[PDB]
Parts: sequence; structure tokens; C-alpha cells
Amino acid sequence: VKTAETGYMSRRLMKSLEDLSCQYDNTVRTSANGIVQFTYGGDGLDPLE
Amino acid sequence: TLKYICAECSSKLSLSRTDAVRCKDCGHRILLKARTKRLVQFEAR
Amino acid sequence: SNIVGIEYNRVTNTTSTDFPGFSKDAENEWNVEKFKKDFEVNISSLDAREANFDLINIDTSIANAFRRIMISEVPSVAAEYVYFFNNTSVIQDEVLAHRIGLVPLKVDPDMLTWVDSNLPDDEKFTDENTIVLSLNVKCTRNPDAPKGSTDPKELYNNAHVYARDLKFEPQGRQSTTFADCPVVPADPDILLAKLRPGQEISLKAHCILGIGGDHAKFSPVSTASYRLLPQINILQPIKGESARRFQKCFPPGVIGIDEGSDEAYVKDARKDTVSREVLRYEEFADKVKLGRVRNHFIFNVESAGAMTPEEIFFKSVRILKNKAEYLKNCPITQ
Amino acid sequence: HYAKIRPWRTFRLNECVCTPYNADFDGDEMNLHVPQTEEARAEAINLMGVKNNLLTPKSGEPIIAATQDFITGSYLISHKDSFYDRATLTQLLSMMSDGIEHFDIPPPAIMKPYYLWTGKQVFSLLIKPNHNSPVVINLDAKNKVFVPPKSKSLPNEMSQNDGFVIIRGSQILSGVMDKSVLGDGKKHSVFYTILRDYGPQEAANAMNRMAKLCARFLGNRGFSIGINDVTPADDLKQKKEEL
Amino acid sequence: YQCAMGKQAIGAIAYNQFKRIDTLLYLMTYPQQPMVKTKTIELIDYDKLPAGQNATVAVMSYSGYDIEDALVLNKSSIDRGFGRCETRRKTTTVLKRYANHTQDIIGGMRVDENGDPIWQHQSLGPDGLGEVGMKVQSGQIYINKSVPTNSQTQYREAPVIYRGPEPSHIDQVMMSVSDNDQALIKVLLRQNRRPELGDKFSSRHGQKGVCGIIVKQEDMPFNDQGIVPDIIMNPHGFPSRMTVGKMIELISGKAGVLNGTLEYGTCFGGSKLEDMSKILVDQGFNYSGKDMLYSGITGECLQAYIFFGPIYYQKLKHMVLDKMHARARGPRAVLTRQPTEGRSRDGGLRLGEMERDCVIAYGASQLLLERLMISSDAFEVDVCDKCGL
Amino acid sequence: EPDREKIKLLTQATSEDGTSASFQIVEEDHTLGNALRYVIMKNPDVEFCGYSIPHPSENLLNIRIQTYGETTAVDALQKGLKDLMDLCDVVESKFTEKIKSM
Amino acid sequence: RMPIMLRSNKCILYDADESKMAKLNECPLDPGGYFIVNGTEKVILVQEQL
Amino acid sequence: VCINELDNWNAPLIMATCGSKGSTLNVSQMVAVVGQQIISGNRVPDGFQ
Amino acid sequence: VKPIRGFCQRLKGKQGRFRGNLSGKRVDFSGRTVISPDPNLSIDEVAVPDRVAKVLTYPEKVTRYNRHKLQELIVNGPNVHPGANYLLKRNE
Amino acid sequence: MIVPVRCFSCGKVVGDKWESYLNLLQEDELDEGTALSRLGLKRYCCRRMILTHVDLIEKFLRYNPLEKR
Amino acid sequence: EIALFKYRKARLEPGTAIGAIGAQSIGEPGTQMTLKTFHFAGVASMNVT
RNA sequence: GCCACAGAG
Ligand SMILES: CCC[C@@H](C)[C@H]1CC[C@H]2[C@@H]3[C@H](O)C[C@@H]4C[C@H](O)CC[C@]4(C)[C@H]3C[C@H](O)[C@]12C
Ligand SMILES: [Mg+2]
Ligand SMILES: [Zn+2]
Ligand SMILES: [Zn+2]
Ligand SMILES: [Zn+2]
Repeated sequence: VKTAETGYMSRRLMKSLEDLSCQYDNTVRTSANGIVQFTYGGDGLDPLE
Repeated sequence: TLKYICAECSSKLSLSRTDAVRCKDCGHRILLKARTKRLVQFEAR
Repeated sequence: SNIVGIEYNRVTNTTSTDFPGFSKDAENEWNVEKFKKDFEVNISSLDAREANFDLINIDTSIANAFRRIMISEVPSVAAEYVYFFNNTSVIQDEVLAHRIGLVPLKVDPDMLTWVDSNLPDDEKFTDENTIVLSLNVKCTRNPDAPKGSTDPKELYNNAHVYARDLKFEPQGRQSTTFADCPVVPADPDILLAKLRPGQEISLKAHCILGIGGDHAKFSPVSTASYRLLPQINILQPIKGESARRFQKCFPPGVIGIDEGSDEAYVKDARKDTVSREVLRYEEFADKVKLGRVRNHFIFNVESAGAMTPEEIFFKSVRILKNKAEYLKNCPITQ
Repeated sequence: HYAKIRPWRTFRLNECVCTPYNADFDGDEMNLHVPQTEEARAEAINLMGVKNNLLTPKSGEPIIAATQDFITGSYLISHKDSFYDRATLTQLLSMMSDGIEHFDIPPPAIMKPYYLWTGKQVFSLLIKPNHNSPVVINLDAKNKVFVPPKSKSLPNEMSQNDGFVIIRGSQILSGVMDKSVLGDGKKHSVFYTILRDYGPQEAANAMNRMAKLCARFLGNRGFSIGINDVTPADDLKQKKEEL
Repeated sequence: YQCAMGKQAIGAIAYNQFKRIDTLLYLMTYPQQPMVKTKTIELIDYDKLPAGQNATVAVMSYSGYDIEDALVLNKSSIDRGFGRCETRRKTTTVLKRYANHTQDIIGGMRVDENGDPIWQHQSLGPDGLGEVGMKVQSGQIYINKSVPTNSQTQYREAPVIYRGPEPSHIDQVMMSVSDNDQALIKVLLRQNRRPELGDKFSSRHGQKGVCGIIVKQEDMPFNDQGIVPDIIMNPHGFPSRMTVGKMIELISGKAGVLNGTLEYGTCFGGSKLEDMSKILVDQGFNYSGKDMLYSGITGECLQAYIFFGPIYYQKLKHMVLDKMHARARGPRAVLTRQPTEGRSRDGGLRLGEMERDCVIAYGASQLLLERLMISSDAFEVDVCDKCGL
Repeated sequence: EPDREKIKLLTQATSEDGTSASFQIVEEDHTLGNALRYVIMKNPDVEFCGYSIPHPSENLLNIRIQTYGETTAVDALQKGLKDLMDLCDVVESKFTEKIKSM
Repeated sequence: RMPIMLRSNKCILYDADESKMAKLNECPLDPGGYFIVNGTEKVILVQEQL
Repeated sequence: VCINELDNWNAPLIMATCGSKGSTLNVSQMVAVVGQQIISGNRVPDGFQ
Repeated sequence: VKPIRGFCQRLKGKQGRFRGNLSGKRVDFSGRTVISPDPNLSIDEVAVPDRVAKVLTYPEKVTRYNRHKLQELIVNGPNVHPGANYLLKRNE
Repeated sequence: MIVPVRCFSCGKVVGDKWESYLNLLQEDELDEGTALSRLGLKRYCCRRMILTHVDLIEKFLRYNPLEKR
Repeated sequence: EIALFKYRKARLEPGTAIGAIGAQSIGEPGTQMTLKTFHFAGVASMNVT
């Protein structure tokens, strides 16, 4: 039964977070060019790297 | 050509063009087509 | 040392150590004279369907190659194609064809020729590469059966279709080549099918020769396997009642108690299936050790009935030698 | 993935890759799409490739690494009482490379009685086969089960049961290979170090070598579980009873 | 999980299973009763119609192909009938009589110029219904139904065409008359299947798994007597799942088959382990069922004892022949002009919201455009620049 | 007439002087590779002999032979094949004389 | 017309020996308890209520 | 007291040491006491009166 | 009475236009099969059945670097696996 | 449905031992574990082949469609 | 040199869909989470969700 | 075609 609620949670989270991206000036912005974060996580470091 | 088997009385019988789909020796209305006489080849595996 | 030691939880020293580079002495180079002097064969039993023989002072790779070639590379003759005329049984045609293909045929494989696959079916099967077996059984009610009987062998006429009903139909020169050795199944009592009145079976089976790797029905051996010679060392004498307990850890004929000193000694290590039961009991720790001789194989080759087990082993050795010769004669393409 | 063509009517993937999929071979069905344009093909192979995605973006830890039955075989090779002569060493080295890679046999760890190579030298050759391979990785890591040494002054590698693994150059000087060093979830693993220092191709090559070695070694060196491994000893049934 | 998968095991259905015409019926050629029984098995007469075979199992890591529940099968064991099964399917047709005093007909056999039936009618017979016992491939006809066009009337051809990945044999043809005096024709088709890669096997303790590899007998391990396991199962399935009952089943079955009597695995009871250990040690085997096996590849002794004995395995109804599907281009829906749904309609696989979002997470713009526009529903359209319509 | 497709020398894996080589042999499996491995490791000049079946679906066998500078790998392979032939001949002779003995 | 449950007291298979089961092409080990409607054998499942 | 007594080359012990499959708890449950059964954070609720 | 499929019913839900046909949709050139292990493949490889590979095709445009290869594939045809199923001409 | 011709594991022919096994159980009143050994079924893989066999062919033949039942 | 190279390659590359990555990296542990009973710092009467 | 349950991971 946990998958039924977890799928909806994931769908909501993605439909709220899909538009963000890291621009070429290292500022995370929405699709409407509004800043969410000035640097990603405060230091601009990739969690993958 | 005898081609059909009554499913109850097990009598080989043939159907013409105007014959009803029922056995002649009894009232059973289920007929099974008999095995063909043509060669069938199988691989023994 | 060449003794595979057997412990209570693991098996030690399982790999061959006879090659230069194992130590600074750099001995055990391949010498055909030394191998000719050291190798030994001892046949202990030789029946028409089962051979037991010891190969001594040979490496594990060669014996395993012989076993594998015996199982899946020595050709044998078995039914391959089945043509059906009016199979009215409960048993399906696929199942009946598979069962007929699984019967062993008493045919010498050297009297046939390999079937060329790319040839078309009109000329694929000739008198040199195909044995025809015809089966024709019709079951009818017994008119004079006992009233109180219930055995189908008495109530019906041909209620049991066996493998001995597979008659041999010579074609062409097989009328003269197979005159003194007619094709019969190796196990005539194989129960192929069961019938009831009104049912009939009639079929023609084309039998060719193939290897066991292609299908398991072509394997000439029902089983073909070896086992290392067991070895039981009694490091300290075992006296009295404990010896009787020491007798119960092994099969009955393996060890015995001498009547004079009343101590246990190994009588026949060959009968010892290695169950390592004696390693369970703490009293026999540091008193007995178990092992297997790594270069002492006891082959037990049981034939399926087509041909003798000694012929099977000889054919396996010849096949390995021919593989080596064929690889030696080939040119190496860059 | 790059496609290979096989005749056996099932999709087949390396078992190191079933962990991102959360897949087990108990009836799982998977899907296969084929991009139909050059741009889509290049984007898929350069952004979604297995080599370029060895690490999960959730934490940066490896997610494509040794799974079950590859950790066990590697542990049994790298066990402290594993000693191989030159024939078994050479067969193992050919078993991880399809008999193609050139191997430079190092001098043995034991010389006077016999010539015996430890399995840690086998994995040192697995990481770096010859002098032409550029993979030179150095790391220190703890295993899953680490038993600290007798004295607190002693270093971690002088512990019992080979708890601490040290790789200098490419030789494995201590420790065993387990889920901490070859599996997923830890940032001190061998494959993570190879990927970070020498690119994804060398990490993929090392994983392929490990998988090919452990897919053929554990059959010839058997590993089994029975009820003897589960039954308790005689005194345990009394200590448990009294407690 | 065993309670779930026992209802999907392939085996004998009933004593009249060959007189039945069911829409889907899986049968096993050589069913065997379990070596380790239960009182419930005897009470419900499950041993009279069993579903499964006693396979010689060596619990060991053989290749890399047994990882993650996958099983290693023996090719020689499969060649001798292990896991052989058959599938029987029913196709039914009704020759309905329309209100215009017109009815469907069955006869028809388009003979060629030489005097032989055409390829589509190669196994169709003179009466219009396919002959019993002959092989039907994809594209052939086994029911040659014709429908009057106006519903001397003219009949259009609406035949029943077999289609599938493998050929099938016509097992039974039946004609009858329903209650409303309309002719009913049923054709039961059978096809024989052997285990392959992807076929699902269960082991009566959960422990489900598909076949990962099929290897030859000489590549398999063997004991002193030459016994070769039919199924090799990975040891790594036991510790996380804790099926000690499976090991007890193996030892009970081994001791029973050496002693010659079926054993009982009855809940809160059954055959005790000490008796089976005594039986095993009296027969020259280890008390724990761990035999010493030589490997078939290199011939040397395995450096660990192998847990070796008979386990009852069930072949489940999920086989890869019924699951494989591929589309490329095919039918499209009339409304949305997108690929249809299901492999019965040659449909396409859905790239849902989660997969779309996973593709987004990689940053693959062109791959997303190709998957969601080019390959699914691309359409060239004319838009006005002024009114925007 | 000779079988050119039977045994091949994989150019990309051999050495320049022929000391190390890898040979691809078609239509063989462990039953010949293991015997060749055992026989070739008894050559004093061979320091590496190992076979492999890259995939069960392919009937193929890759065997790698690396020697010292005394002889090339091709000579080691030919010597191993001849020596395996001699081993089979000796086993054949002993078995066929012990059959006639009893 | 009431569709009768197989192997009930109104069925033809009630307290019938194995020979009569063979005469009617019915398996003696069939559990029974279902209804044959339009050729399909349907089972009325047990319902759980308060 | 169960884990410290099992000898080397014990397959569940090896598989727990590797981390390939299983844990110490599973071995202890198979060889020794299974332990308390916990439902919703508590012990077994009073199904009857 | 079953409620009719109005215009709003065609747009809402998981089977509507937005979630069933716009955000995600069924695609061509896709296949689904049971998976089984194969350790001999590299980690960046997947093994596809030859039956599936003969259905799933890739449209390769003929260049000056691959003309002979595609000629050979066309010659082999749809039945031999290293082949081709369709040809689309430049002017057609 | 009928006794298999060959043992699945090794390959020994056990299809000719079914009638003899039934005769030794019925006429000679031997126990099931000794009749198997008297027929040469030493390996347990062969013993399970006819010890666990269910002869369903007799039950299937009661519904003969070619002859009144 | 190694430290500076590792730092300069660890920056978040422009164009990354970092919002989708975060949404997935939050949703997926929700799938992996099993439901357990917790308490607030050693007292059993809290049962904080 | 629409519903209805049945299963697979
Ligand atoms: C074309 C191949 C022929 C080959 C299969 C024939 C021709 C020569 C035959 C052997 C010799 O007769 C010597 C022995 C005689 C004993 O009685 C049985 C074994 C024995 C080794 C024979 C086996 C077999 O019968 C051989 C090898
Ligand atoms: Mg699963
Ligand atoms: Zn009649
Ligand atoms: Zn306009
Ligand atoms: Zn057997």
C-alpha cells in the first residue's frame, strides 16, 4: 500500500520542481527567469561530483 | 467417407449436405471430427 | 603431495601441481617416457553393459576430457524423425515421438554415415544413413476374457505397446549389410504406450546417428563418471569398543578389527563412499585422516546397450587424439 | 545500452546493472526503445549511458557495482588463506579477460617451498593487468565487518580478519574485497576511485573483468549452503535456554 | 508467496482433461507426486493430480547466470522430458441464422491448378474445418467461415486465421447445436513447449525464478555415482529469506528416496530430521545432505561440499513465448493517431509521466522530442499567423 | 582443402615478436581447452597458458599462450598438440593391452 | 429454471460412483460447487459482511 | 553468543561478512531465537477479550 | 445509467488527453521481454533477441561512407538478421 | 501421464521397470525400498523416477471416445 | 594540481535539470522507506510521526 | 468499443 501514496508524492514533487535549471551565470532560475537560488546550495557544487 | 464420431455412443458416421448435426444411432448432438488420414511428420525431440 | 585432503568443513589441495614453475626445481616437464612408465590401467569388472576400471598416474584434465567425450561426443543411433499414420491414442503425437526417440537401438554406429543437413528431404535419407523402424499396433476387445478379471493384459489384446514392437524394415543394401545383426531396441521391454479398444498406432521412424551434445538421446552411455580412490589413514591405533564405533562410521566392508590385537585397520578403501562421518566425533580427531588420491580415477562406464563400454572409452580416446591431430594439421590464419 | 544480438528470446543485461533498475530475474519484464534520429541516439548514449551513470545523483555514491555472487567470489579469492600456483593463477587471469589481455605476472608472495600467488595479487592484476594499463589507484578503506586491532596504537591495517584494505600503486596490500570496497553505496570503493581518477571506460573494464572472473571461478571453487550451516551446536541449546 | 504461486503451477487438471475444451489449459507431460508430502496433500487428493517434478538440485553458485533468483537448467534433462508441457487453446464460432433467412457456411477449399490445396488451406480439409492432427502455422486457416453480404445470395469470406510465434497442431474439432438451433463449432489447438531462457520455475517455498542459462550435462557437476543435477540454485537466496524448511525438505526427500518411502513435511510435525540423517548415514551419505561433487568443467574436486538432493519444483504458467513483443510501426488509434495498447493489437509501449520525467532529469531535449513527438503522433499542420487558429 | 576457418591468430592481442599470442579455435569447449592448458603448462618455456569460452551461445574458445624469449607461442601450441597426441596414444596402448590381458 | 450447483442434492453427480462419473465424462476428483452458465463454469464466492 | 561460535566457512556467516546477502540478525534468527514479534510498534494486540 | 463521456471527461483523469496522450503516450519501435542474467556482456551492453532485432529497425540514411554496407543489408533482406525491412527513395 | 523412458538426471532407462516394480509390489509383497534395489535402481535420481511417478494414463483411458463406456 | 582539478570539475554544470534531480532524489527514498514506529528521545509516550 | 473482475513485477 505504500506505493499508492508514494507515486502521487513523486508526481507532485516533480510537477513542482521540473522547470528549475542551473543557468550559465551559476544561478538557479525557474522557466519564467526568476531566481530561486543565487548559487546552488550556497557553493554551486554538484552532488554527483 | 466416414469422418465423424458421436461423442457418447462412439459410432463412426458421415454427414451429407442436408443432414442435421446429430448422431443417427442415438439422440446425442455432439460430434467430434475424426483424425485425418494424411501423413503428419514429427521430430523425435 | 598428491592427496586431496578431506576435512570436516572444506576440501583442500584439489589442484594438480605437476608442472615446471611450481618450485625452483623446475621438474615435472612433459616426458612421454616417464608418463608411459607411470600410467597404469586396471580393469576390475567387464560386462556387456558396464565396465569398471582404474586409470592410475594420469592428470585430472585428461580423465575429465575422456568423461565429457564419452557423454557428449561419441556418436550413437537413435530415432530422429517420426511419420504418423492414424495415431488414435490418448498419448499425443509429440509425446509418442519423443518417447520413441528416447529408446536405445542396438545398432553399431560404425555401420552408418553422417546425414548431410543441407541436402533436401527428397534425397537426404538414403540406405547408408537411415534405419527405418515401423510400428503397427491395433487394440481390440478380447472376446473370451474372464468375467471376474480386471487386468488390461487379459481384457484387451494389445493394450500395451512396447519397444519390441518397433520392427526393422531394411531398405536397399541394408537387406545384406544388416543380415546378421538385425536392428532391435537395446531394452525391448520399454513401455511406449497404453491403448484401449478402438485405438490404433502406426508409424515409421527414420533413425540417424548424432552426438550427445545435440540431444541427450544420442548419448551412448546411461552414465559415465569417475571417482578418486579414497584413502583412510589411521594415525594412532584405535582399540576396543571405540574401534567398533570406528567401524560404524564407514560402509560395512571398508575397515575391520583384527582378531589378535583388537585394533581397527583399513580393509578396502574402494568401498568407502566419502561420507566423512568419523569427522563428527571428537574422540577420533587427531586419530584418523581422510583423503582421495588425485591421480587415481575409478571409471564406471555403463552403456545404453548400443555397444560395449570398452568400445565407448576407446572411441573417446580416439576422438581426443583426432581433435589434437586436426588442430595440429590446420593452418593458423592471421 | 549498446545492443548485442543473441538467439535466446530474452533481454539480457549484466548483473552489475540490475541495481539501478531495482530488478531481479524472477519474472521481471523490461522495455526497449530504439531512438530513430541521430540527435536522440547521441543524446541517449552520451547522457544516459551506463558508463557515464555509475553514480547516483541522489548522493554521488556508486549504484552500478558488484552485486550478490560477485562479492562472495571476490571475497573468496581475496581471502587470506587463498594461495594459487602459476597454473591456477594463469587460468584465473585468462578467465577475467576472454584470453585476450596481456598479463605481466608479478613475483610470487611465497618463494622457497613453492611458488604461490595470493588472491590479492590476482585482484591487483585485475585492477592493472600490464604496464600499458594506466590505472594506478591508491586508497584506504574499512570493510563491512571491521574488528579493531589488539592495541589502539597499531594502525587499522594491523587488525584482525583483514578489516582494512590498502591499495598502493595497484597492489592490494591488505584487506578483503567486499561490499564496502567493490559494492555500491560507499565512496571509497575501487571502481569509484578508478572512475574518478581515470575515467568511466577503465571502471567499466574493471567491472567487466570482475564479473567475468567471478562468473567462472565460483563454479570451479564451489560455494554451498546447507542445514549444517544453520543447525546450532550442542551447548547453544543450553545457553539460549538458560538466558 | 507459495500460496500465490501454487495456483499457477502447470500440471494435471482432471481425469477428463483430454475430453475438455477450455479457453486456455496448461498441461504437463510427466507430472510427479512430491517426495516430501503433507497430510493436507493426501486429504485433498493433490498427489493424484500433481503439478511439478522432483528435480535433483545442487545448491551452489555455478555460473554468473544464477544471480538474482535465476536458475541453471540441464540441457540433457530437458531433452529427456523435464519441464515439458503443452498449451491447449479454444477457438469457437457460431453459424448464426440472420432474420433474412440467410446463414453462415463453412465449406470451401481453394484447390490450385495442379490439384492440391493452397498454402492457406493446406490443413483445412474438405468440410471446411481443419483436419485433426495436422500442424497449423501462422497465416493458415482452420475454420473457413463465410458471411452473407446482404445481412442466390453472395457470401464474403470471413475466415478464422491462426497467428502466433510458433506452429500449433489441431487437437480436436467439435460441432454441435446450441439451444437457439445455431451451429456451434469449437477447435482445440495444442502446442508443445519445452523449457527455455525466461521460463519461470518455483520451488514450493517461494523462491521463484526464471531460467538464466541452459548448459550441457558434461558441464554440470557430478558425484561419485555420476548423478547430475537438473537444476542448480544459488545459495544466496536462503539467508535473507530464511527457508530452512527447504533444506529440511531436501534432506527428507533424499532420505525417503534412498529408503524407498515418501516422507511427510506436515506443519507442526512431519518427518523428523534425526531419522532422515540416520537413513542418509546408513546409506553411505553425509548426515547433512552435503555431497562431494567434482566439477564438470575442469574435473577437479570442488573445495566445498555441495548441498545435493531432490527438491519439488513447479513450472509456472508464465512463459517467455507469451510475453515477448515488438512493434516498430503498426496500427494506430482512430481518435488520437497514437499506437494502440497491448500485444494482441501489435501495440506500443507507453512512455508514461514517470519515464518522461526521468528523461527530463538527464537533460535530453532531442531524445524527449523524438520519443514523444516524432515516433508517436507527429503531424504537419497549418497555423494562421494573424488569428492564431 | 585445409580448414582456414578452424584456428585463427588474433592480431590485436599478440606481441610483435610472437612471444605472446592468443588463438581463437572454433567448435571446441572445455574438453580440449583444459587438456591443452595442462599439456602446455608442462612446457618449461611457457609462463602463461589459459583458455576461455567468451559466451555459451558462441561455439568458440580463446586460448592465450605467453612464453619467454626462447620459443614463440605458435611453437608452444604445436608442441602441446603433439604432446597431447602422444598422451592419448600411450593411454590407448595401455588400455588396449590390458583388455587383451584379461 | 434454477441453475443447480454441481454435486448438490439436485445434481446428476450426487452420490455417484466413479463408473458413473466416467459415463458422464466428469472427473471424480472435481470439487464441485460451481454453476455452469452458458458453458462457462462460475463460482459464487463467499462474501464477508458485518 | 550464537554468532561468535559459528566456525569459519559457514555460508551464512560468509555472506553476512561480505554483505552480498543477509545479515547477522538473519543468521541469529535461523540458528537461534527468532525474537519478539512487533506489530505497529507494540507487541501482539489482544485479538480476543 | 452510465454517465456520458463529455468534453470535460475527455480531458481529466489518467486516461484524459493531458495525462494519457500529452504528458505521456505510447511510442513506436519498442519491445517488452522477460529479463535474464548474462555476466559475459559488458555493463554498457544489453542482449536483444534476434526475433526482436528483426522487427525493431533503425532508419539509416545512405551516405558515401556506408553505401556498400546498406547494399549488403538490402541484399540480405528482411529474413536474414543482418538485413533490412524497408527502403525509402529520395524522390518518393 | 506415463512412466518416462529415461531418467532425467543421468539417462538410465527406467521405462522398462514400471511393470516389474508393480509386480514386485503386488505379487511378491515386497516393500517399496527393496523392489527398487532389486531392479537395479541404485542411484536416487533413478529411484525417484518411478517412486514418485503417477500413472495417470489408466485414469485418462477411462474416458475413451472411440469405445460405449 | 589534483585538488584544484577535482574542485573545478565539481561545480554544477550549466543547463543541468537540477530540480528534476532533486525531486527524484527526494521521492525515491520515500519509496525505499519502510514504515516504523519512532519515539522522541527515549520516552515512549510521544510517538512522533 | 464499453465495463467487469482476474493475474504479472
Ligand atoms: C572404424 C573404427 C573401428 C573401431 C571402433 C574398432 C576397430 C579396432 C577395434 C578395437 C580392436 O578390435 C581391439 C579391442 C578388441 C576388444 O574385443 C574390444 C575393444 C578393442 C579395444 C576394439 C574396440 C573397437 O571395436 C575398435 C577400436
Ligand atoms: Mg522481482
Ligand atoms: Zn451416437
Ligand atoms: Zn487566420
Ligand atoms: Zn538416474
